Amino acid sequence: KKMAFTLADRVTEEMLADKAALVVEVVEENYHDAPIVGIAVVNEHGRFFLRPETALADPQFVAWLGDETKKKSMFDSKRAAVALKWKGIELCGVSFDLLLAAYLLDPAQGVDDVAAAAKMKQYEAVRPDEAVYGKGAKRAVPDEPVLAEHLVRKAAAIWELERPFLDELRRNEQDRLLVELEQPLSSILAEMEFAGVKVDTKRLEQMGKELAEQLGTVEQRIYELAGQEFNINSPKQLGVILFEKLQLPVLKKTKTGYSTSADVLEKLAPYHEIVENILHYRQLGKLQSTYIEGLLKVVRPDTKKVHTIFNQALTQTGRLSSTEPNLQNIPIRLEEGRKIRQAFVPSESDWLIFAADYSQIELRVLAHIAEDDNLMEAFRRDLDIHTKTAMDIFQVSEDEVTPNMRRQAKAVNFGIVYGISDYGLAQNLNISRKEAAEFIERYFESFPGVKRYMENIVQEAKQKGYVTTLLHRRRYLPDITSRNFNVRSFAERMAMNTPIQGSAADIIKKAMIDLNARLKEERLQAHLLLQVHDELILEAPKEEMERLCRLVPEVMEQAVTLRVPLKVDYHYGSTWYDAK
DNA sequence: GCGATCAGCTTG
DNA sequence: TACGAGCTGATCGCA
Ligand SMILES: OC[C@H]1O[C@@](CO)(O[C@H]2O[C@H](CO)[C@@H](O)[C@H](O)[C@H]2O)[C@@H](O)[C@@H]1O
Ligand SMILES: OC[C@H]1O[C@@](CO)(O[C@H]2O[C@H](CO)[C@@H](O)[C@H](O)[C@H]2O)[C@@H](O)[C@@H]1O
Ligand SMILES: [Mg+2]
Repeated sequence: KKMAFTLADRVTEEMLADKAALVVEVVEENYHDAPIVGIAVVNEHGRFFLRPETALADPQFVAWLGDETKKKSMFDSKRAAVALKWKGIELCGVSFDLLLAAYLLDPAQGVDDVAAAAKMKQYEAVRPDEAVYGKGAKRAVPDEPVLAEHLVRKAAAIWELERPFLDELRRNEQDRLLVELEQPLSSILAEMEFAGVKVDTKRLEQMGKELAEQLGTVEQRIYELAGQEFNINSPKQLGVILFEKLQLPVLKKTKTGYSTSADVLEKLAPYHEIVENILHYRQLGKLQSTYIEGLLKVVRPDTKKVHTIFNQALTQTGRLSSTEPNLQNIPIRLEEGRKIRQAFVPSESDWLIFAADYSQIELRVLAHIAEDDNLMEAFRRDLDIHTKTAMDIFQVSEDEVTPNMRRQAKAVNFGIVYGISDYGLAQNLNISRKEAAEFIERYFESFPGVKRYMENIVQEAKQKGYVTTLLHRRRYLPDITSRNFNVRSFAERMAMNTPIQGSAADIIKKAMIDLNARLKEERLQAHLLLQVHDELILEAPKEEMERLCRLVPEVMEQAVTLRVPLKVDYHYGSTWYDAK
């Protein structure tokens, strides 16, 4: 049965009620400076469809959109908010976002459209977006009659589902998580994405030229050592050269042929000079393809800025993800790649980049949740946690901790946060499972509180069916009861890791909200540009640096109060590279 | 021809 | 290569 609605030619008072489900449709996946194809409003007076050119030109409608007292319920309000920002229109009063609500109730459902969220409450009177718009090269905006009914059905679904979703969130003790954390954060992310980050394209192009020369040199050296030319970027062709022509040892395979992963080549390095060259070729090749050419592809030709999109409703732990471009995986570990960051610069003259990061937030969160006396004391003394861990597991004094010992203790700490297992640690340190098991036993002997916590959280996941974070984020773990060892073990590691990674996510999200409130109170021009899991990157006038050096760390350290202190380091400079 | 999947890389 | 992510070149898919 078709859904009734008015296909209006002009905006009317009835369409501007103080509460409504609103749909501002942006079909392009990347909504930056993208078209709004249609608008639907459902309220107490009825259902309406409005053409964008008409509604967005209407003074009354624009005023309604920007009136905080006129409440709107939507799905993915950030998409609408940003598309509107590009048009110079402010969207205010969004009191409910169905996408974020669904995400909090169950991140595993992978809800990415209204139909998916609605199915959670047995509501199916709305079609999936893909069914209406198609996918890939066949994607397109349907004729008005089809488009209009779809937007109205989405608005109608949002109108009907708000109460049931809010009711379940309340039962889960997640009502504040949605209203005081995720929704306010959505507006902040919208501002960050819209602001964008300035790129020194001249610098990038120059780097690309130098890289091209180096790649050519290494490429030729590879063919010389191989005795022939081949596609180095072809794992299949490479495997033939390495394991057949050069007779290198086969220590691991894949599916179609031999394995040539970095971990494999690193071990084969001692056998032939060609290996080190292949690894170098791959390093430079990634910089060229992704961080030079790929980046330049998404830089806006007019402003020279990149506008990422932070997916706020994707990760299973509560973290954000970043795309087109992903600004959360810019090289930094190796100096040659780190130089890439010299291309990310302030957007205005005489401004600087300011970066603040939490020091060991995951292990500090673990100390707090596990209430481990030894771990808490370690952070209360602000000790080098990896050196401390080495001292404890190897039973030696600080002066007796060797570099190799610290390195292995650090690996143990990573394993503890990820969800420890002898195989995982053995694989990472290239040692036997038995040896790894001994390291783990020693760790738990020194941190009995952490041991109790890991045992208890797995038991809790089985009893309740899910685990939670500090601010009540939830993750269901049905595989925790599997009779298949591998499947169950993966779920157990998720039970151990999610409260840690997820609570750290909760904390920085709250820090972002608190920070923006302080920046506004102080009327600073400084603003957030990026978030990279445990760090915040801002840009501001050089004249604001001293104030930021005190303000940002304080706000981040005070976001929440734990049993141990939170510590934040910070740096600033002329480019992202220099904010070190 | 196209798009989906594999294998490699990058980050916290 | 453990936990959580995204991008790109090569290749198995077959319409
Ligand atoms: O707008 C972001 C929001 O949209 C979803 C779909 O509901 O993802 C779409 O947009 C992303 C950004 O362009 C794309 O990466 C993704 O492929 C596309 O489906 C949500 O996942 C996200 O929260
Ligand atoms: O030996 C107990 C020890 O094993 C773990 C897995 O490392 O859990 C196993 O034993 C539990 C019963 O004590 C089961 O509930 C669980 O399903 C099984 O994998 C640890 O959690 C536990 O400390
Ligand atoms: Mg850090």
